[PDB]
This record gives sequence, C-alpha cells and structure tokens, in this order.
Amino acid sequence: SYTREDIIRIAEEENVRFIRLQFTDLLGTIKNVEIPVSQLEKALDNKMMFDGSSIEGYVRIEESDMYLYPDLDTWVVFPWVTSDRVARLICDIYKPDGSPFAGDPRGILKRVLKEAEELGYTSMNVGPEPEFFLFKTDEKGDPTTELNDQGGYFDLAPMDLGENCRREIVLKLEEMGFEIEASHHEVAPGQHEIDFKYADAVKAADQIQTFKLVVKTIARQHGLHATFMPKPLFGVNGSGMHCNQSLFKDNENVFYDETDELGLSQTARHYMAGILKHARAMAAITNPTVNSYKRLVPGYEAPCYVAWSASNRSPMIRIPASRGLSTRVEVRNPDPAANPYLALAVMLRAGLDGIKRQMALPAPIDRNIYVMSEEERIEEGIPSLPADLKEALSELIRSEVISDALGDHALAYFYELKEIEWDMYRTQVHQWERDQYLTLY
Amino acid sequence: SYTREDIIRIAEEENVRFIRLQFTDLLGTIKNVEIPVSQLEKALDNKMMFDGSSIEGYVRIEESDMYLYPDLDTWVVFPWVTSDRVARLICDIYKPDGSPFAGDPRGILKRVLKEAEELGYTSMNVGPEPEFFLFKTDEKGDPTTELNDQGGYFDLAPMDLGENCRREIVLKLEEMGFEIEASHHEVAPGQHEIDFKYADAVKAADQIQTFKLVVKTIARQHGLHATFMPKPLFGVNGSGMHCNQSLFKDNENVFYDETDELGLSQTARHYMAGILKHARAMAAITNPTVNSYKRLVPGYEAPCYVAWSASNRSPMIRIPASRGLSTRVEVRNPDPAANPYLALAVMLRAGLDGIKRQMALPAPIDRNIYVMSEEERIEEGIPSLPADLKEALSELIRSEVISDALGDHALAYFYELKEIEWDMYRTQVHQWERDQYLTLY
Amino acid sequence: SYTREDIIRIAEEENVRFIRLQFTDLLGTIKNVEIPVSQLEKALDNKMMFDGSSIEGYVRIEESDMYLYPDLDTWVVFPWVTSDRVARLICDIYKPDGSPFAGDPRGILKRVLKEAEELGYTSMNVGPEPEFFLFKTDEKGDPTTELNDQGGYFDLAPMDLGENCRREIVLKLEEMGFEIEASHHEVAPGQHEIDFKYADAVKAADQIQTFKLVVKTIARQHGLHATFMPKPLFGVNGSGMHCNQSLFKDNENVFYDETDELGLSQTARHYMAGILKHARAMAAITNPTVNSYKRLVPGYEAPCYVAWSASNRSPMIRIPASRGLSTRVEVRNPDPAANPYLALAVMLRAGLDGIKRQMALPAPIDRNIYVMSEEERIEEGIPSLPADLKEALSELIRSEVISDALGDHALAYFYELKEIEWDMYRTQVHQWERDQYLTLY
Amino acid sequence: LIQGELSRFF
Amino acid sequence: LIQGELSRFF
Amino acid sequence: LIQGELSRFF
Amino acid sequence: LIQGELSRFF
Amino acid sequence: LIQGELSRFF
Ligand SMILES: NC(=O)CC[C@H](N)C(=O)O
Ligand SMILES: NC(=O)CC[C@H](N)C(=O)O
Ligand SMILES: NC(=O)CC[C@H](N)C(=O)O
Ligand SMILES: [Mg+2]
Ligand SMILES: [Mg+2]
Ligand SMILES: [Mg+2]
Ligand SMILES: [Mg+2]
Ligand SMILES: [Mg+2]
Ligand SMILES: [Mg+2]
Repeated sequence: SYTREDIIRIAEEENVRFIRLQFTDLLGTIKNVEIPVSQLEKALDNKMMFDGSSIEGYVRIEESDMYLYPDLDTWVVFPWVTSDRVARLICDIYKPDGSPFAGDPRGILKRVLKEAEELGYTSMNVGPEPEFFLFKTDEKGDPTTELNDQGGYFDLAPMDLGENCRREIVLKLEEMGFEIEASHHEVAPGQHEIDFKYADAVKAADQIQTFKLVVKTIARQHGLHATFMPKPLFGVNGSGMHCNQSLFKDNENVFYDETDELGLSQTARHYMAGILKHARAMAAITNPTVNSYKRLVPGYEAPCYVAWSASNRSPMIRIPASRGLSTRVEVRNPDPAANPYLALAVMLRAGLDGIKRQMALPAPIDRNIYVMSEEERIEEGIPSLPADLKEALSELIRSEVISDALGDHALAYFYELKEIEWDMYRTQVHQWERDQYLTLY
Repeated sequence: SYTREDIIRIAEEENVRFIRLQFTDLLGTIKNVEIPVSQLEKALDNKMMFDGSSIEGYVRIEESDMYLYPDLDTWVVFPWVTSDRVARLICDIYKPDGSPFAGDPRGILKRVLKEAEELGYTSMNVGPEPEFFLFKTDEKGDPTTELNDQGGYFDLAPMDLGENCRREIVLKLEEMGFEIEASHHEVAPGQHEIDFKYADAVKAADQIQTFKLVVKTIARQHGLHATFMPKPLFGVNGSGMHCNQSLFKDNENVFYDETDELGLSQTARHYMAGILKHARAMAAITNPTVNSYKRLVPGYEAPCYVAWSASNRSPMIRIPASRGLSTRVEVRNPDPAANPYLALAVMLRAGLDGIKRQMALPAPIDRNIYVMSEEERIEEGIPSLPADLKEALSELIRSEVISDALGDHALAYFYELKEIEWDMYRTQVHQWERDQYLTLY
Repeated sequence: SYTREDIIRIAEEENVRFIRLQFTDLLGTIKNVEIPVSQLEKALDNKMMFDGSSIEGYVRIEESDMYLYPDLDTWVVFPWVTSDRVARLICDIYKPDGSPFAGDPRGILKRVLKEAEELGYTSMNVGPEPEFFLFKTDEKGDPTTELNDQGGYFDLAPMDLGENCRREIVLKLEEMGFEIEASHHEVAPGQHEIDFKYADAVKAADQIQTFKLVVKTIARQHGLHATFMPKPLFGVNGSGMHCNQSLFKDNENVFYDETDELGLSQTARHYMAGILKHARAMAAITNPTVNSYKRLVPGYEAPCYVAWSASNRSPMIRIPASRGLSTRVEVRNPDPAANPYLALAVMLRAGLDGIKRQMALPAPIDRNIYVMSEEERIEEGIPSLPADLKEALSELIRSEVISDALGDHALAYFYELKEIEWDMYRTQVHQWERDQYLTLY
Repeated sequence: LIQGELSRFF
Repeated sequence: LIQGELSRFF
Repeated sequence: LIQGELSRFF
Repeated sequence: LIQGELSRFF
Repeated sequence: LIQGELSRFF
C-alpha cells in the first residue's frame, strides 16, 4: 500500500521527474496525461482537470471537463535504466460535481464488483493468459510480415541474448513488482505468452494494461513490433486472453467442493451456466474487433461453440485439473484486444446472474468433437458464437443482463463505435475479391 | 527577480559565454542579437544598437538605429548539457532619442495592459494551449510527410525513450524554470500539446516564444521537425492556441461571481460580449497566415462561427467548468502561428471595449449544432469568421477599436506584409487545379 | 443544308458505321450517345431516349428520360483516314411530353436569340479566338510539364511535319467543312490559336465544341496533350477565348455608322454599355472555373478591369480597326473553359438589356494604363472583375438580368456545381503553403 | 460533424 | 447521397 | 481438426 | 505591365 | 526597390 507522504518521499528519493496519470477509454487503448514532478502534490489532491470525452474514442461530440483521481496503490516507477525516472499512477474519472463518471471502464468493473460483494463474495480472483506476436521492422520502423523467430509450442527458440524480448519483458516486469507465474513460446511462430500470478479483478486488469504497455515498449527497444491483434495472419494460430476466474469469500474458494466428483461446487456450476447462457451477448465485448472473429474459426484451438468440458480441443469453458484453493473456471473467448475491465465486468455479471437464477449447467461435451452436422449440433443444444461483429452487436443490444453491466452511457457509445467500425469494414473491397474476380468475371 | 549584479554573478558562476538578446518582429518570428559575455555589462547599460527595421519584416525600406533594453526578469540559462553555456535576455526596442519604438509588439502589449490598468485591472492572467506537429526528416535534414507517430487523442504513443520529444521538452522546460501544467497527445497523429501554468500576459507571451524555440530545438536534436503551422495536412485536425484569460484586481478574480448561475460576473460577460463583437476584426491578427483559414473549416473542432457556449463542438468562446479563482474565458480562434503579444493585445482591447461600453452578451448556443441553414444562422444573429486572409484584412482596416490597439505605425506595416503575402498566394497555380483541369478542359 | 433522305444517302454512300449523337451539359463538357448505322432512321425520327440528367453534371439526383432531337444541318463525317467512317449529329434535348428541356444550354442560347429576334435583329454574328496549350506526354500517356515547343508570338516554331499539330488541325477542320480564317503561334511557349470565320451564334458555339474535340483528338494522335485550361502554368500567358460579336438585321450590320467618328452606331454603343454594366454578373459564366481567375491577373494581356478602348494593353472590350460590314465588338473575358452556348447567351442578353434601356457608354480608357491607385480607379468609375469564383457566384446570384437568361432550372444547378467546386477548392492545403510555412512557423 | 476524429479510417 | 458522381474530386 | 499446429509444413 | 512577354528570360 | 527581402517567395 501507499499514502500521499509515501508517494512524495519515493518521488523525491527516486529522482522521479515525469509522472503518467494513466487511464483507459472504452476501446481499451491506454490513455494518460503527462505531469512534471512539480505538479505531483496537485495531482494527489484530485485537482487535475482534463477533457474526459477522450474516453468515448472517435465518437466524442463535445468537450467536457473531468477530474483525475489517482489510485495510490497503483504507484510504480518504470525501470528504464535511464536518468530522469518516469512513474505512473492509475486514476479514476470523476465529474466536476464529484460523482464518478459513468463511462469509465474501471468504474464499471468496480460497480460490478460491488454488486458481487452485495451477494457475499469478497473478491474475484482472476489470472489472465495474454498472448502476443513479435514482428520484424524495416529501416523506417514499420512492422513487416516476418516473425522474430520460427519456434513452436513451448520451444526454446529465442535463446541467448540476441533479440530475446521474452526474457527482458519478464525481468523488467519482475523489477516493477509484477507477479509472473511462467512464460513460454506459443504455438505459432513469433508468438509468445506470459502468465501472471492471480490477483483481484481490478488489479488484474491494471496488470493487463501495464503488461501490454511494457511489452510494446521493450519490443520497440529491440527493433521489433509487438501486436495483440487477435488474428494477424491467415492460416496460423491466433492470440487469446484466456481468463481463469474463481470467486472468493474471506480467503475461502467458494468454487471448491471436495465431495463433488469434479471438485466443483454448486455455486461454481451456476456461475459457468450463467456464463454459458449469456455467451453470445458478451461476445461483442470479449471479442470487440472485426479481426476478433477471424480468430474464432475451427482448427486453431480457439472456441467456436458455447460448451464446457474438462478436456477438449477447444471448449468455451475449461476446468483445469488444479483443485483445492486453486480450482478455477477458465473462459477462453476473450482476445487481448478486448478491454480488460469491460470483459471482466461482463463475465462476472453473467456468472452472478447464473448464480442468482440458479441456472442448470448443461452436460459437458465428451471426447466427441465437432465434426457433427448442424442438425446434430442443435439437437444436442450446443449454441455457436457469433460469426462476425454485427451479430454480436445485435445480441448485445437485445441482451438486458450485460447491457445493464455496461450501463446506459457506456453502452450507447460502445455501440456507436462498433457500428462505425463495422460500416467502414463492410464497404471495403479487399484484395481477395480482386484475386477471385476481375479475371473470372 | 534579478538585478545587474545578480546577472553578472550568475554569468560568471555559470561560465556563460554566449548571450542572446532576443526580441520579436511583427510577424512573430523570434529575432535576436548574439553577444559575447565580454559585452554583457554594455548590454545591461541599454547601449547596444542594432538595425530595428528588422521588426518590419520583408517590407523594411530603410536602415534605422535602435537600442535594445533587456528585461532582467527574463534572464535564463539554456540547459543544453554542454560546455560554454548559452543564456538569453528579452529586450524592448527604443529609439535613439529614448522613446520606445512604436512598432515593437511587446510595447504594444504593454500599452494595452497599461490602459487596462487605468480601468482598475491590475493584471491579465493568461494560460495558452499551444499544439504542434512532429514530422520525420530525410537524409538531407528536410521534413517529410511522415509523422513521428500514429497516436490518438490523449494517447501514450511516444513511450520509452526512443524519439520521445514530448518528455524531453517538458523536462528541459521545467529545468529552465517553466511552470508546465500538463501535456498530452493531440487528436491528429504526430500532434502534441503542452499546457503551461497561468501567468501575466507579458510573461505568457514570452513563455510562448521560448516554448516555440525550445520545441523546435529539441525536435531538431532528435532528427525530427517541429512545426506550428495551423493546417499542415488536409483532412486531419489543425493546431490551435486556445488562450484562457481572466482579469484580476489585486489577486481577486473579477470574472467570478458566486451568485451567478454560471459563475460569471457582469464584467466577465461584458468582456466576452466585447470579444465576440470584434471577432472578425481581430481574425487578421489571431489568424495571420493564409493557411490559418484552411484550419477554420467545419469538422475539425476549430471554431468557424462567432458564438459562445459552455459545451459545444467548436464554439468561439468556451467557459470551462472550473470556478472560484480559476474562472476563465477561453478564446479558441488563435493558432500558434499568431504573434502572442499582438493576439493578447487585441483580445484584451476588445474585452476592455466591451467592458467600457457595457455590451450585451448574446445568448449561448445550445446543444443544437451548425447543420442549420444560412437563413437560420443570420436569423439567430450568429456571425461567421472570415473565410480567408483578404476578408480579415478588410475587416481589420475598417475596424477602429483594434486598429488603435495595434497603433498607427504597426498597422500599416502589418497590412503591407499581409497584402504582399495574399498577392503572392492568390496568383499561384496549385497542383489541385492541374488535377481537376488540364484533362477535363 | 440537309434532309433525312440526304443524310441516309450520304451515310450509305460513305459507309458510315458509327454515329455520335453529340450534345452538351451545363459544364460545357462534350457529351454524346453512340449509335450504330442500323439505328440512324430511328435517330432521325427523334425517338432516341437517354438519361438527360447527365446535363446537370455531378449534381444529378435522379434518373430522368429525355429524347434527342438531331439537327440535320450539323451532320458531318470525321476524316480520320480509316475504314468504318464515323459521323456526328448535334441534338437538342426534349422532355417526353414534347417540350424542350429547360436545362439544355443550346436551348438557352436559342431562346436568347429568339428574344433578340423579337427586337428586330435577325442574327448574331460571332467569331471566336480559342487558344490552347500543347503538352508532351510520358510513356504512360499522361501529360508532363514540358511544352511541345518554345516558340513566341506569331512564330513559325512548329515547322515541317514532325508533330506539326497546328497545320494538321487546320487541314482536318477544312476537310470537315470548317471555315478557318487564320492561325498562328501564341505568346506563351507551346500555345497555339486558331481563328474561325464568322458565323451565326449557334453555329459558332457548335464550331467551338467541334474544334475542341478535333484539337484534342489530333493532339492525342501525335503523342501530345491539348488543354484549354485558362492558366496551366504560373508566370506565363493564359489562354483566352475572345469573341468578336456584331448584330445583324437582314445582312445589314447595325453596329456600323459611317458618320460616327469611330464608326460605331448608337445601337453598338448601347450594346457595349450593357455588356460593361453586367460584366461582374456574367463573369461567373464566361470564367466558370477556379483556375479562370488565376488568368485574370495583371501583366499577361488578360482583362482585369471593366473598361473599353480601341487601343490598350488589356481592355474588357476592344473595337477592332476593321469597319464597314466587319465592324465588331470584341469581348475578351471568356476563356476556352467556358460553355460557348451559355457565354454567348449571357453576353447577348446583357447587350440586349443595354440596347433596350438605352444605357450610356462610359468614356474609353486612354493610353493611360492601370498603374493608378484604387482611389484614382474608383474616382474615374472603373470597376474590376471578380477576384475569384465566389465573388462571381455572389454577383450572379444577385443579378436579375443574366439569371433570367440562364433560366430558373439551369441557374440552380450551375450554382450548385460551382458552389461544390469552390468548397472542394477552398479547403485544400497546397504545396505553396507548405513551402512558405512549416519552416518559418 | 466529426471528421477529424475519423482520420484513422482514412 | 451523391457519392459516386463526386469521385472526380477524390 | 489440427490445422494451426501443422503450419510447419505450410 | 509586360510580364507574360518577358517569359523568355525566366 | 525591395527585391532582396522578397526572396522567400521565390
Ligand atoms: N495452445 C494454446 O493454448 C494456444 C491457444 C490459442 N493461441 C488461442 O488463441 O486460443
Ligand atoms: N481536442 C482539441 O481540443 C483539439 C483542438 C484542435 N486541434 C484545434 O485546432 O482547435
Ligand atoms: N491576344 C494575345 O496576345 C494573347 C491573349 C492572352 N493569351 C489572353 O489570355 O487574353
Ligand atoms: Mg496460450
Ligand atoms: Mg489457457
Ligand atoms: Mg488541444
Ligand atoms: Mg482548449
Ligand atoms: Mg490570341
Ligand atoms: Mg483577340
């Protein structure tokens, strides 16, 4: 923990000259206001005013005035091995009248956590698994189509010190204070995964944001480009952001049950049932981009159907073999492009709705895999995820449970942003069309 | 503050070998006379003689002789991390008979501040918001069409240390003694904004000049090109120089009124009314270049109509939500290409005229925005800013209020400069004309 | 003259296989409908239906249906020295109910000629002087910045047969049946002028259209590009379309008067007075493009002021030394980019208004030329032509005389087209702005 | 009205 | 509504 | 079913 | 007043 | 008379 005096003492001792008042918009892009150390005391008094309409993205209509309220527990100093140290503070957005901004994703996640606490659950324990690609750059600094390496699953390809981004990323994260569980080479060439240790939902989302920033910074430092795009290349594996989740009640894992055959309590089963029922509604949030649904194709371990299993090629929900206090429910739809706060909020809200409505868990899918016909698929009651962004947007609009989690203000702006994105995408004429046609016709 | 003995002591202690006797011409370009430290005592005796006709720009017709009178309070040492330190002094221009030069913009601003003080207002509190673009350079050192980054509004795009000009600029300014409020990435790619803390009008204009010089120097140092051109690229956001202003009377903000619904006193409302009435007259000063009116086009947040609001897409005058001693009137027409002294002088003179004549403030524009027709626009009494430099020049010539603020000597030379510029611009045949025509006709 | 039987006989005898049903839109671009010779009889029955909204240009909103009514007297066979001969017919546009289309420029000129005939003037004798530039082409066939030659005024630069376009153009025109008076090299390098023999106004405009088409075709045939753009290059002479005009009443030149000192009748003087009074109103028609007003700059023989003379550097109206039946009033504002039908119509309407109102002719400008100041210029009552397209559009809108000549339907569409063109032009950022700024600011 | 923000798509 | 005709400016 | 892992041959 | 004729020197 | 200063336009 930290206090105002502690922050001032550390900043004076560490010779910090630059402070980043970091926050997040609806699209998940990392936003911040730069600050010289001479304004640190003013920042700590919650007296910095900025636009605030930047949260709305490119659909902002008018300039507003909003205040930044830094969270002292998020203070950290970047270890960029240079003089004039740079520090950061993660801030919440407040209206000039003192009320919190309704469109802040962090505030949305906090409100969902509060309504979870109202049910007796003290915290939501979340451990994400972000994957990213490393691309080579040209003389002008732009990413090329060449990967940084040609390693495979769990390979030792980026060895030694030459352009070893994965080692440096883990080292710098550990120096910052990150709790890193493990990291490994991913399935596709040039793909890497770093797994964090488990923490509370707000801290987990802050860690995801900081991790993306650190990965991009260190990759650019080595003459490489890091991307979290869900499907950068056709025919290769995409990047996922599987989120392991478990509810807690005073350091007691309520998802655990020793008497259960699978070690899953009734509360856990209700949670998974609620997540499964509202899957197509949250697809627009956990898979927010157009490219997100190019990843959700069969044959690349990404989930394409709404079903749960303990062992399958690509289930919607997977139950890891770990038990005891580490029993978890792993949701595999989200990609790293998704907003961490919004994705965690919608998943938690769906689980809470399932718990409250005592939903019945559908039977798990056995070793049988999805070569079955569509008639066999809907005969067994196995739904499918939306095929594109428009279907997910329609499902989100028609959904009343997760739209309430988003809130009235944020839902309208998110819908406007995604509709504009889809409208821009759908009218483009791609090179594939010119390759197929323009000679046949 | 500083004295002659203090300046000599600091120069001897700091090993200063070069002193820049910096001043400004009518076009706003930064001018200076180099001086070895052995001439510092002669400079402090107001005995340095130079041309002085360089103030008139490229329309000077004869060589004159004028003296430089340095302002000791403007002394500063550049922190260019090199031996043989370089210092600067900002000087006023005086005729050989001892009278101040009428064509000095700093003297014009001082005279306007004096006639404001004659009304009982001790100071003009001004905080500008200069925005600029960063362009890449080629092997020969000339700017290209490529931006330094592709960030968005309030993005954290220039991270790390690689070509991080914004961080270095803030750090060097803070080392110089600048009071920087905050900085952020601007809407357009490659666009950056640094906001200063508020100060008196003369100090604010000196800070604007020093800020432009420092930004250009640091950007050049990183193999980049910094420009304050109002509209460098078509189809992207331009660069503005919004100036927050508030009149003070013995550390009392006369613009504040707790009883008012919007927290605006009658004096403040008269000030905004006076600024609105004379808008088209000062447009030639706050938007002095031909390119300045390519920014004043709809759809890029730049103001195009003379109207005020508390919340709108792009009003002429915006009233920030801050109240108390920070209540301000924000004027958004000026671009960074404008002369700071002249722009502040004309804005203050228009506000003073409104205060003296007790002008009636027109009603603010509501959430209704300008899709209305021209008949609806002039039925509601909403004027428009000049479409090009020629209209603004004609309005300035026909105006008696701000022409008196400029003065007889400066007005003629500014008009000659702008007329020559417009005449050169209007006879050019651009590539757009050759693209549209030369094949159709 | 020709008849249906004559046209069929010639087409069968000449082995004509292609017929171009040529017409004109509001912008002056040459439009046509292709027709196989098997449809010639159907075309001659005024039964061909086409869109007709193509006349309105790029501001057409809905598809209509209109009929083409060919003019048998305009029949001609192109001498392109190849088999499968190609012929053309010039057609008037008619609504399906049988009434002529109000937006056809040829119909507008015919209506103006009819209202002239109602005053007792049998014909309008018009001889134009179109000038054009010849540019070299690259390997891809696009025009370059290199001229075809470097000749001067009345030079013999393009001699022999090596790319001798001027000679070929005259020969092919004479073979077609054109009455060519003379041709010569123009002032600027690569500039050429061909003068036709005088004819009636409708025939003169048809000849202008055919001349432009033939010049472009022959120039393209020689690996060159012909343009009628008013000012393709800065610093060199532009291209004008001076139109010599004289009213006739049963082969009697009513402009002639032996008793007059200058050989000008009272009717002629009233005609010139009417043209001079309405000059700024017709400027939007005779100079319809943005580039048209880059030609109207001093020093290049183009007229910039509304005044008449018998000998001057660049008067609006020049009276040639020819007398008797060849006494003419030469109007020098129009450029070849102007619509011939519309320009002739508005000039004739202004002259008729002057004749009807018995306008007083202002005194001619003496050998004194326009180094005089603006005060001297408006003290002598010398108006100036509009500086750009916007001023001309405003003058046209405020004018009631020539707007009636245009008609209600055509005026709105022409105004919309020109407003869109000006709006596109005014927001562009040109290379000149980037050269002047982006380094100074 | 919002053209300068949609420059990402152009 | 009229976008395909204004392609001469783009 | 195994397409993303067989990318070594493509 | 004669600029367009002196273009041979420019 | 002022030609050396107007070189910025040439
Ligand atoms: N083996 C793995 O877990 C890879 C997962 C895969 N990259 C996905 O996007 O889900
Ligand atoms: N979001 C903003 O305030 C940008 C302002 C804009 N650049 C202008 O020129 O006014
Ligand atoms: N007649 C000439 O000498 C040339 C005329 C000039 N080209 C013009 O545009 O008017
Ligand atoms: Mg993985
Ligand atoms: Mg996993
Ligand atoms: Mg700004
Ligand atoms: Mg502002
Ligand atoms: Mg000629
Ligand atoms: Mg002539």
